[PDB]
Amino acid sequence: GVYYILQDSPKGNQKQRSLEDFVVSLQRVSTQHEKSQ
Amino acid sequence: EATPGGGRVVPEDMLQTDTRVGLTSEEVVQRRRKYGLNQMKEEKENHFLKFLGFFVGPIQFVMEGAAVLAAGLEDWVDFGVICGLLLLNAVVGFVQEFQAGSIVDELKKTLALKAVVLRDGTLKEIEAPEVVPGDILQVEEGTIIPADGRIVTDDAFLQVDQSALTGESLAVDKHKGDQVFASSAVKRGEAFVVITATGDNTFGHFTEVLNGIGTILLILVIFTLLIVWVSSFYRSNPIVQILEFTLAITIIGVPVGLPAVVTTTMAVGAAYLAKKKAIVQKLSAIESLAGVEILCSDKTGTLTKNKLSLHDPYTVAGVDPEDLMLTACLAASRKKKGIDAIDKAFLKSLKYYPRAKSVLSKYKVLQFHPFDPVSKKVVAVVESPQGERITCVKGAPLFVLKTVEEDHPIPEEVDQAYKNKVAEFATRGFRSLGVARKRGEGSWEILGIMPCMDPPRHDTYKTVCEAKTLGLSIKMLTGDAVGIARETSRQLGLGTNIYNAERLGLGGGGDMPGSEVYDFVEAADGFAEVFPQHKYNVVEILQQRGYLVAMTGDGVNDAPSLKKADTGIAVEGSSDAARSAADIVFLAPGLGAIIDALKTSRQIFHRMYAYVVYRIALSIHLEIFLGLWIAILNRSLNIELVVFIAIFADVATLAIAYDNAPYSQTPVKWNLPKLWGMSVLLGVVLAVGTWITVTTMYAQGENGGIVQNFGNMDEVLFLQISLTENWLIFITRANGPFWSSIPSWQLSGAIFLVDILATCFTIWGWFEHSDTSIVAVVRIWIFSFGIFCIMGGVYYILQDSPKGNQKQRSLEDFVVSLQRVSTQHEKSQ
Amino acid sequence: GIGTILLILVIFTLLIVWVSSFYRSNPIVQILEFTLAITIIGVPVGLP
Amino acid sequence: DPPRHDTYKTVCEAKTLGLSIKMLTGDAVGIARETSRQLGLGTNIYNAE
Ligand SMILES: Nc1ncnc2c1ncn2[C@@H]1O[C@H](COP(=O)(O)OP(=O)(O)O)[C@@H](O)[C@H]1O
Ligand SMILES: Nc1ncnc2c1ncn2[C@@H]1O[C@H](COP(=O)(O)OP(=O)(O)O)[C@@H](O)[C@H]1O
Ligand SMILES: [K+]
Ligand SMILES: [Mg+2]
Repeated sequence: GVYYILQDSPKGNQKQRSLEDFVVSLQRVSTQHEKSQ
Repeated sequence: EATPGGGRVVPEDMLQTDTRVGLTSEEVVQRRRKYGLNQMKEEKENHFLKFLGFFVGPIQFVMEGAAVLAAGLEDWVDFGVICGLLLLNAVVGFVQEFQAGSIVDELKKTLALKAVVLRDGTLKEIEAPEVVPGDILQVEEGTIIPADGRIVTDDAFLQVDQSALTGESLAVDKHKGDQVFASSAVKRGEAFVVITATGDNTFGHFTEVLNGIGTILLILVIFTLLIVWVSSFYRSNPIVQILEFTLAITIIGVPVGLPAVVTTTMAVGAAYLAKKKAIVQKLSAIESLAGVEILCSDKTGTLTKNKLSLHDPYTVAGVDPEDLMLTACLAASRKKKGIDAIDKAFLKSLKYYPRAKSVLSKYKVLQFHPFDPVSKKVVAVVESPQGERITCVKGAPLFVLKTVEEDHPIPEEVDQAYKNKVAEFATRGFRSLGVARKRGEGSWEILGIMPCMDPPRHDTYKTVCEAKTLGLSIKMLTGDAVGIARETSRQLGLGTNIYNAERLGLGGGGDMPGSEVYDFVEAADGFAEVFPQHKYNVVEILQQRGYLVAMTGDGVNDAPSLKKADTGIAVEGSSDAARSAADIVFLAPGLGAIIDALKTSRQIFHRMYAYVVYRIALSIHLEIFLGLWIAILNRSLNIELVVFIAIFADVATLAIAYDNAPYSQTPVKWNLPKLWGMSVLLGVVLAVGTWITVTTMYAQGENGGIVQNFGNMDEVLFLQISLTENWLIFITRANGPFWSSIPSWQLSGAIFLVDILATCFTIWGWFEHSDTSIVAVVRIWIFSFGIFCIMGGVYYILQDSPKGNQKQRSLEDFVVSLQRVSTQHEKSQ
Repeated sequence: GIGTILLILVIFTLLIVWVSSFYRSNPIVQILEFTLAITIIGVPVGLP
Repeated sequence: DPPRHDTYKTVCEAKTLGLSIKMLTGDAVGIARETSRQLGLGTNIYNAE
């Protein structure tokens, strides 16, 4: 009975969404600069 | 002292009585004041005032008072053992200092700034100090000026790199007859120097941690002594017994030779590193290298070889069918003793039939602008048999077009093909070089690109792979364009986030918000088209985020970056100034040597940290055992036994500097709060074990507790303390569980011998009045092993994106913005 | 990791047993019997 | 007008004393910035007006 009793959308806060946005943005700007106008 | 201190015409103008090339007969010079005047030779090899120096001090005075207050030389039991301990500490300290001073000088010898003077023949070079004053000198493009003095009559300007002894960091361009300052570099130039004031008017971090640790240990010993003296005053103990107690606690508490053995560990590690072809400038660079998190290394010479492969020059151009080879080789310095890596490949690949023999004849050079890093472009003006002034230009493929944009300005037919071909050779991992020629006064044809290629070193890929497991993050620095750098990153598995340095904001920004230029620099796999100033800016930015940066320097251009970096690494083939400004000088090429030195430095730091934790843990252990036992019960260990406990802690420690210590998988640093927490907990565990041992004999009598048949409290405590204290080193010198790495035979033997001696002490009891049973020592060994296991388990259990909040990003943005507005206003509309 | 933590638990139990036997001055044979029983029960021989 | 021969080291030691020296020049920004570079005073010079 003890074993049975204890047996039991944007997935991000500001930090997580900011981190993913930064990752994708740095990828894009790296590509953009690498194009070298 | 200028005129009356060894300077006048006969060491000044009698120098310039011969030609430029020639020097003979250092005659009777009467004074060789050359070897770092009265610094290393000061009181040469005293070798006997260091020995007595270790016999005088605060603790040594306490031991002398102890040895005197033992009724003088009445009996050689207390006096003998106390003087033996004092002599052992003095001898160990002397030997350790001798070893540490006899091996840091061997690294200084292999790194001295050798000085070149040219005589009648091709004299090789002169070892640094033993050069006569008032003698010629040849300072050549990044050499530390060996001797102070003035320039020779020949006309040329050398830009001396200053702010090492003066203020301004800009070009200090002394031209003729000015005061050339010793121990200073030359950014560029070719001049000769006359020596004046050959030795006159020449105008780490683990040590501080050790000093703080020693101060806190002194505080702890004073607190224990205060407890002992107070508790003896309440019991009205005679002064002699109080003095015995305070002597025992002084012996156990203050570590006599902690900084000495730490410096010995550093010196042995530095010697081992120099064996691995990595010479360390200052002994503190070991810890700095162990702590680095980001290694910003130049691609050329470190991540790739300096020999280039040439693949089918792109001779698809206008009227010019094959002039690429001829005009490119026209811009060769052809010294073959100071030429760079680029120059060699042109000559080695001159297997051209039509004119390669006739192209190197009569093309007399008039002007030869050297390769300027800010321009990435070498420009030469030479003569031709036709009489024209062929001004060859060679550099980055885009920069040559930027040069030729004036005449024949950017035709769409050729410019598009040129850009497409340079992009294609970037995709093929080829370094490209463009050449433009000047026949007349109004002709500028574009010749084409030269697809050179320098493959990465055969050990570079796996070295970079393993460097990611070591916690490092390698940031490549290329003067190449972004495409070549990105293809090299793909080849090396270095990740492809390469940003042009000028565009990103290193220096004059491109209105990029300051909070995000720092973020881009921090999370960047490389930096293409980098100038010398961008290196310093990258180092400055990366340290703001809280990193320890190791820079790969080579040449005089990156000297300020090497100084600013936490660990400036002078790579193979560096100039004298680069290695003088660096922290570690390497005599082997490639990133493999750097990573091996990193691992070795981490091992050395692990040895140091393990010993420090050992020493302060057993100090806390034995002080909070003996002081508490004196306070509670007015009893303490026999003075001979406690002296031998101290001795055994100086025998199992002269071997820690020589063992197979593992290296951390992450950059290692002094976490002083965690160090103190771990050591206090280990000492408390040891003290609890010892208190259990003694309270067993209180509970069940002197020969009935932890002892089975017979014994005595003092020798049993001696054995237990010795075993549990010396075995503590096996758990501090490990990554996680103590059974991970096998200790070296030296440490294991030195500790097992001490354990055997302690066991013999207990069995025969030859410093107290009774012996101990052979089964009692077995039980003590079992209990000590249990304490060792629980202590090791405690040690093992407790062993283990924008990097900013609003405040940090705002601060970085404000810094960059104020820099930009200062520049903007300084422009003054 | 689980085996390491189980070893730590067995060592803690053995330390309790040895300390409590020392305070009672048990003969070494009885202490060895106790430690053998707890070694047998504590460490799982064939978990992995 | 060259800086005094003791000025550079005085400014260097003034940073260890906790001070932060702010120069005030009636000169233009360029001359002030070059003087700051000479003296090791740091180059963030703003026109007052
Ligand atoms: N001696 C040279 N003559 C002409 N172009 C050169 C020379 N050395 C380098 N370059 C070109 O300048 C760019 C990079 O030079 P650099 O900044 O020297 O690369 P590294 O800094 O990695 O040595 C590349 O386009 C390279 O081909
Ligand atoms: N007596 C003067 N006659 C002409 N111009 C002057 C005179 N004194 C200063 N100046 C100029 O005025 C500007 C700064 O003057 P000032 O405000 O006097 O500098 P400081 O305040 O540092 O003495 C500089 O351009 C300087 O050359
Ligand atoms: K440094
Ligand atoms: Mg380079």
